[PDB]
Amino acid sequence: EFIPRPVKSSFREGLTVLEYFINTHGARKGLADTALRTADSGYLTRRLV
Amino acid sequence: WLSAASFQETTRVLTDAAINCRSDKLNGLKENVIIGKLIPAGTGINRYR
Amino acid sequence: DVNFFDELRIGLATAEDIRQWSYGEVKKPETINYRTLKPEKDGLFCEKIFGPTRDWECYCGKYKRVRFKGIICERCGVEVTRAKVRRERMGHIELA
Amino acid sequence: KRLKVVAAFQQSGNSPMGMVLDAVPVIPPELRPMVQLDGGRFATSDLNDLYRRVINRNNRLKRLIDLGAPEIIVNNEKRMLQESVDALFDNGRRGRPVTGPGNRPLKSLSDLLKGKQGRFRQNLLGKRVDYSGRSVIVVGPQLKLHQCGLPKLMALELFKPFVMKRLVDLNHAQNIKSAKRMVERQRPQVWDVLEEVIAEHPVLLNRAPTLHRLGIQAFEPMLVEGKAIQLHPLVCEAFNADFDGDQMAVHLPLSAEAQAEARILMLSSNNILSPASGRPLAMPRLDMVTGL
Amino acid sequence: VGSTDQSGTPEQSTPDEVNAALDRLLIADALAQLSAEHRAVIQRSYYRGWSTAQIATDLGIAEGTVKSRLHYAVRALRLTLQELGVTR
Amino acid sequence: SNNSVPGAPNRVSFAKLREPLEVPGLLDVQTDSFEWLIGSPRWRESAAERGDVNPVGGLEEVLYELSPIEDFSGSMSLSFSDPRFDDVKAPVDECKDKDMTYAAPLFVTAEFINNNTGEIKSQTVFMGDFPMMTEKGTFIINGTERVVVSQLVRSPGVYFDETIDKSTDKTLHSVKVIPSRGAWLEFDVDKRDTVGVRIDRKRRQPVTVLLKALGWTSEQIVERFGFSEIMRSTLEKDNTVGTDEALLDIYRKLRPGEPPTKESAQTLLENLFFKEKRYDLARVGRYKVNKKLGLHVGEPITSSTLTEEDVVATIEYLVRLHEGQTTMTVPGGVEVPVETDDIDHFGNRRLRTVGELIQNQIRVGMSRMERVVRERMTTQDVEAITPQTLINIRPVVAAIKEFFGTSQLSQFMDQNNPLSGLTHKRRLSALGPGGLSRERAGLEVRDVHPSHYGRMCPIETPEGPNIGLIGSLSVYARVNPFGFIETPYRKVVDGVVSDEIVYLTADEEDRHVVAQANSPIDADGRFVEPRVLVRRKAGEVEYVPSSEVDYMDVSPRQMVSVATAMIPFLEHDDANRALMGANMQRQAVPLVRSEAPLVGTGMELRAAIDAGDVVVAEESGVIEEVSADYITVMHDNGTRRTYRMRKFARSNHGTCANQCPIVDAGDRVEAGQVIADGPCTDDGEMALGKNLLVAIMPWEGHNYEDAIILSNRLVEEDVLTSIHIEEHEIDARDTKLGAEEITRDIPNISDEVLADLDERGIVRIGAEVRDGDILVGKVTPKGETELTPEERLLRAIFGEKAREVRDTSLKVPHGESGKVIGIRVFSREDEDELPAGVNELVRVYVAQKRKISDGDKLAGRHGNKGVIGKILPVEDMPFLADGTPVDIILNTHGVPRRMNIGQILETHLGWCAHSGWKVDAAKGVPDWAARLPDELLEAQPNAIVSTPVFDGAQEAELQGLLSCTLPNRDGDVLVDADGKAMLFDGRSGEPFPYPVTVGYMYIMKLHHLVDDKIHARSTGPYSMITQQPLGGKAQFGGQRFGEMECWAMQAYGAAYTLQELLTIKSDDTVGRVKVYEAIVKGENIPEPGIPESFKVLLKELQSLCLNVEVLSSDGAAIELREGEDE
RNA sequence: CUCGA
DNA sequence: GCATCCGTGAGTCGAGG
DNA sequence: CGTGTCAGAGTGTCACGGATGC
Ligand SMILES: [Mg+2]
Ligand SMILES: [Zn+2]
Repeated sequence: EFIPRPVKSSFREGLTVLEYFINTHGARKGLADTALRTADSGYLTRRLV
Repeated sequence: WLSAASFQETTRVLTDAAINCRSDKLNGLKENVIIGKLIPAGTGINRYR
Repeated sequence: DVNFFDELRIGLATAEDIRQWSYGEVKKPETINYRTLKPEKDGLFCEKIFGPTRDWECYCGKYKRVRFKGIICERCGVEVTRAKVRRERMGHIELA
Repeated sequence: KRLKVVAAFQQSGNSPMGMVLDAVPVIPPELRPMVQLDGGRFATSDLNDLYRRVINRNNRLKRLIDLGAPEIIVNNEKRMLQESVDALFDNGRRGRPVTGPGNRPLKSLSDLLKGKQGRFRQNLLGKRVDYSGRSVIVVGPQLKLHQCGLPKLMALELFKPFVMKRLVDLNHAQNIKSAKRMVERQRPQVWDVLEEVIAEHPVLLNRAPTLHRLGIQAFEPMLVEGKAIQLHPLVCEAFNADFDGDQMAVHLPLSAEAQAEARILMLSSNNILSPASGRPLAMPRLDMVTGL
Repeated sequence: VGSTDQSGTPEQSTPDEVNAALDRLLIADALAQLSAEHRAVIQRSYYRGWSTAQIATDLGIAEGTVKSRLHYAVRALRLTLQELGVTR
Repeated sequence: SNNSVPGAPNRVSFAKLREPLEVPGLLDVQTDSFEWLIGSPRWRESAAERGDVNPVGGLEEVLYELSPIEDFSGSMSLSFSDPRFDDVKAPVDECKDKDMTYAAPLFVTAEFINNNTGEIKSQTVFMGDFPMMTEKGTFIINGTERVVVSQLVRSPGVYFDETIDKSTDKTLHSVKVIPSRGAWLEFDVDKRDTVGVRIDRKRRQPVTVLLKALGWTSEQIVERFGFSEIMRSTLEKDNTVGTDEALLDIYRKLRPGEPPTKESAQTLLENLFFKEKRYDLARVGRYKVNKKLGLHVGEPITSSTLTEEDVVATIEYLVRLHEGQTTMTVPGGVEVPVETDDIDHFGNRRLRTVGELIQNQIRVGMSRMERVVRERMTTQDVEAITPQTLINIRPVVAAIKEFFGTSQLSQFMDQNNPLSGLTHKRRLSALGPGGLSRERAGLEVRDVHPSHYGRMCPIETPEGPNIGLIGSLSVYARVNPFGFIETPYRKVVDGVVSDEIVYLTADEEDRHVVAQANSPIDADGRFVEPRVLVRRKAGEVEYVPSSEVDYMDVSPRQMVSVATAMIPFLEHDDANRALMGANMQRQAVPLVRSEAPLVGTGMELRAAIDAGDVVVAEESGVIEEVSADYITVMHDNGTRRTYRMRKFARSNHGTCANQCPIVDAGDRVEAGQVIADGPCTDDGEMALGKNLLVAIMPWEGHNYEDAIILSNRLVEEDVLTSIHIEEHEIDARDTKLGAEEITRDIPNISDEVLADLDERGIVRIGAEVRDGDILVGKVTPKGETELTPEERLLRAIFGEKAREVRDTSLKVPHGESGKVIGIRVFSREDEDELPAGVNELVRVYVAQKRKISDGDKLAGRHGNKGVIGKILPVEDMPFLADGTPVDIILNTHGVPRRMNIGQILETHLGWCAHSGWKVDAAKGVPDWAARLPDELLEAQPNAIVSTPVFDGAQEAELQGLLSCTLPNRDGDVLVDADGKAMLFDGRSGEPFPYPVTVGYMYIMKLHHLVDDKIHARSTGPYSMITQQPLGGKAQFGGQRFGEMECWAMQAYGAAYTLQELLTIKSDDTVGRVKVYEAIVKGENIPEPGIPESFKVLLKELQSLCLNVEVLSSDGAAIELREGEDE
């Protein structure tokens, strides 16, 4: 779920310490599941083959 | 049984294969790849071969 | 060895088929000798059973030349062919 | 479901007694090889430790039968012989597996056939091939859509037997034996000869993962200096290939049929449209669309 | 100490037969340029590994006859190989 | 100024916030953990001021726990005390050269206590050569620097979980009691409203079966658990009742097959959970229980054991949580909340460092020796026993050897550049023994937790399969003797900032609220706003009154790692590319010469000094003599210390570690000052790359999606040239038919190939060697019975007798070339200890000078990576108004997608640093430069600046600097106020139609060069078993046409290509040879045969009692070059 | 084990 | 007659240990 | 060779289906 507080700054302006920290939570789990989502994808592909 | 043993559940397919004493007619893409025959598709079918 | 053969048959291997395949029983549990690198007789690498370590070279050392092609050595029981047989000659253990 | 098992034994003419073994076959030694190590000691396949444990317990049972040992020792020994053959065929199937040194489970015979590391997927559905190489890919705008730039040092080794052939034809080398030494030493004659060899001889380019069939496309090689592969900027969409350190593999078709399949079926110019949707892929994509 | 299935142990390799295939091709070329007597004597001493007297018994010739044929047929091949630049 | 503490170059920082606390020792994690283990005086003195009373080192702690050893009677006793070390056996570099281990002999004082003799013999007993940690924080095992990585593990304690059932959709609860060692114990409430307990993963018994076995009556159980109906249903559904009944029920499920005696189960149920022999909660494990349950929370920590009271309080804690309760006090215990634990929170997740990881291995090794002692006591006589006779140190030293030799924590040190090495020592790894399996790590262990603030970096982590599982310790973070990570904070009393700094653990931080570092603060200390951005427990961010702020952050960059803190304008880059930016800085290659970046962060200085690859002056003095070989310092007192330079040494990863003196003859140098710097260092700062003149524009497609165009100036002037060193090795053994000998005489080789060899058969120093050149001439005797028929004929037709040896010489691998720089020879004849069976050993060091090539991977600090697409001549490059061509052309399209504007902001500030600036002082200070320090109002060309992370330059000041950039020597300002400049197309001459952003960007050469990554193979070695080509470049193997790739062939219908790949080009034993002949003959390609790999498959199915046969069209079985005998 | 796409 | 538990599966390629 | 106290392993995946079992 989304955090009840948004990152108001833009990357041109410059995020604060806390603004940057809360952003990384979604960025890391974004890369993390991208390895798992490709695994179930490549598995579904070889089943279809 | 050769196309199946190379997909999933290798032992479960090989056990039921020797019990029923199944014989595999080597006419299929996955089979001919293993034994080294031309695959029965594309330039491998008897029409173009 | 042409590449057109129709069927590939699989079935249960009779305990009598296992002996039909085997070129001898693996009696001793030893592997080789850890000085001479020569495999022990009736072991898991026995040359009398599976085949010669080197081509045309027997275990006892009597037959080391190619002219004696196909001779079953009397003193060590090893045949004298190429070491290519050591990839295809089956053994067997006779269970009590 | 019982009939499925029972009916099969009846018709086939093979007895169900085969499920109980009186003798176990031993796989030839070269498939369970024992290699020596540079430290003096040895290292053997796990199948040798499994076959050895069956032999050890089977020979101890032979002693108990001769000695008339109590039925409690013979029965408890026979049980261990069953677990040994169970470990040799499929260690870990029943109960806790036979651990080797370091609590590592030993690989049984049936482990040689299962999964990504098994015989089927690792060594039968896919193989390592001769006449192949790999290097970093670098964009080359000057290349035509049917062309690719591969390094000179790559081509010399890739076409090594073909270069040796011409080195003896044009009499740059006396015999084919010395012709091989010329390519390994890179005598200046090979670079002029190598160009004649790769003439209109297509090559295959591939980038993992091979998602669709356009993940492998054929090109006409052009000898370029440097050590990077020069790829056409329009096939980047098909390969999903960016240029931030990617590598591609090269495969050289040898037979006449294989080159013909590369020239007609797999050529990049003959595969502009996506087979999934019919819409083009080799089209202006990044800088090209901004320029237009 | 070690198990091959266990990681950290190098797998065995066998070199390619390229050098052996090329020599076999050149040997087969120089063999055709030999008389039927000489070619049928070197192929019975080095390809079949027989003794000097064994070849004499098969070919129905004298003992020293096999010695003399081998002596020349070897030099005859050295002539054919050196004329093609085969490294000593 | 920035970092005015060691005497470093003056880098001018855009810092608006003062730094209250200076960066600690970045190597403390590896240093402090090992000093405690060996009880060094520095650790002891540190513990003395820490308030400790009688502190005990890690080695002493093992000996005191071990003491004393006694048999069942008590007539014999052995004890240990006073562990001490003698001097080190060999210096650091000598171990690297001779491939030995850096260690010091460990001495202890042992004595035998015999109650029956009234006399004791005490003496000094040598225990073993103990691996010592270098000053750089590394170990040397067999001549290779290794790093013991700190491990993140589940802290010992009692943990509660709120799981949701699958079938009944009711909220379940479970408990785990994880000891520091021994058996585990987990209670749970299933979906049937009943309570049970698994003991050592065995079968789950009803929870009252355990209570009855401990001596609790069935009545006293109802008195304690009567307030819940789920426990009344447990004692009723229970099967067996009786103290001597449920005690045997546990015995038969725990140790089956044994006779159950009332006193054989009374013995183990005490030894497995209440005797310190087979069970132990560490000083942190006991403490984590006494707070979670709320008992003994005031007693001094003396119980190193689980107690029966805890087991009841645990079951009491569980049952209340099941029915919605939120508060509980144990009978006679303080109040504590009832909730579930995160297990990802850094107060429940523990970090064990070098000392503990070694201590546990020592403890296990001592226990193996202890069993030898008790066995040796009851065998030998009770009057000729000395401490030397009872002690067999074989299992002790073999336990520390097995650890450093093989462990997920003992890792081959990352030695690409100094930063990579410093980061490796500060790594925190979840993987390894005692932690977790990679196959059991879900998507929740890997992501960022709010308790990681200021402790573990949220950015620095690999992007491969180890993402999240491996982190880097935050800058100011440290570890307490318990195992948790502390981070400093400034204590705010009543809205008043104080210079008092206190370190708080993870759970200590939640009991307060802390203000963000960039809080507006009065000069006295009072917050400017009543409501300030403040962090609260459970990761909540909100405004809060100024009278509520208890603490505040030390520095803005407190949350990032050292490598992360080196990215200028990091606050303008997204976390995705920021991760790659820090991870690729560790992949930089040390160049021939090194330049410090114009745009810095200030961290570059301390990162280089603390890494330990420079040469810092220990004591103040003057430089007596300086050479390329060594530097001598004459101290004030009169003593001389000489520092030797490491010149052209091969790193772990083949990079060139080369130190160079900085000072000159007769220079006054202060203590702790850099007198010489090594790889990737310039005047003491991390110089991971070079300052390149960059233009942001597409250029004829040569920089198409992330490709890079370089000016050939970087090649002509060795700007991106780097030295690389490879190690080659070969040995001469004893064979069955003789002995391998290293000799210049090699059969059938000209005097021309052997021309670069000396009389021994070794290549000579300085000789340039291409691939295939002989390095060491070794011949091995081959038997006569091993000869080909053609080879025996070929031997006869060349008349060369006495050539029973074949060529096994050491040749240069494919893709290698360089100058031979060093030779090391080891001979059994010359007292050199070789492995048994070896007579000579030779190592040849080859160094290549690698200029930047097409395809070499460059990258910046903002995750902007790319391979070199084209190296244009200097005239082709787009050049500025005064003819100076740019050095690198970065594509514009690859900028706004990645969200890494930091490279654009660095390019702007980079130019201002290159040119300099002068702000209009007349009519006051302008309104954009009011916040800037006075040192920034004027800058000289090629000035150095610091942009600290989350602080540093703001866009208001950066925009103003571009407006006042200094003119060139001709007096013309090349870049506009926008930051763009007018470029000229060097290929045509026409100026480019629009201005282009131009400046200076710090570019690094990453260790991903085409010189290593190019490979090709016609034929070569084949794997003996499968008869398929080998894998990898090093083994000269072929590429793997995988499973997915075969689907592509079939999708094309390319049948012959598919059959060709899997047969004649792969594992067809006869087809591959006949194809090679068919090519050299000019004939056609023959017909593919049967793969040998398929032959092996059949022979393997046969070994599993499967009768596989090949049938022809008629049906007759056909053999495959084999028969069958009986 | 560690890393590259 | 049904809840339990066992066994199955979980991207491809490459470099160094 | 003969053998006479006892000392004692790893533990953070999960979805899904169907044979297994009180
Ligand atoms: Mg890419
Ligand atoms: Zn013999």
